[PDB]
Amino acid sequence: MADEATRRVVSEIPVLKTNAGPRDRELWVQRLKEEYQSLIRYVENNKNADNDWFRLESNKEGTRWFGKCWYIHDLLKYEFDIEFDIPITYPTTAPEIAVPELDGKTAKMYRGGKICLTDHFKPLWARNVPKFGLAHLMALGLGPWLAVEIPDLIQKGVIQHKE
Repeated sequence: MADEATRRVVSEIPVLKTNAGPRDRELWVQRLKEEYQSLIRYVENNKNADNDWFRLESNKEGTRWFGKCWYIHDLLKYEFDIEFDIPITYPTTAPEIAVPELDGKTAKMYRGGKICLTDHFKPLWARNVPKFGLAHLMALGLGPWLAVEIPDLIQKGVIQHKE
């Protein structure tokens, strides 16, 4: 079940190849090309599915990422700023996405607004290293987190839509 669910979600996202993190020079440059190629294909697929739900940019070195995600609930669109640093031991270690506006607003999060994913995500990433990159982190991590947490917080009146 888990294998098929993963394949269904990521099958048209380009797979990554290079085992390199931020300190790895020419190999990191190559890994970043794979990350941008995989991200842009994922964005294009999302537009085609009427689900263009995020934008990301990075600093020059590709070690700090930041952007926006959108979530629709009862037809209202919510926007959240997101950010993350790339761990030195990336891509073996997954980055920790922060949604700073929601810091302290849900239990499924650490101090600083770092999202807390279920335990299934970590071994899933681990089993796939170095094939998964940032597109997969969005598709398999942030995406499903929002689909649980955002509805909950709206229902509890913690998140209100600005008019």
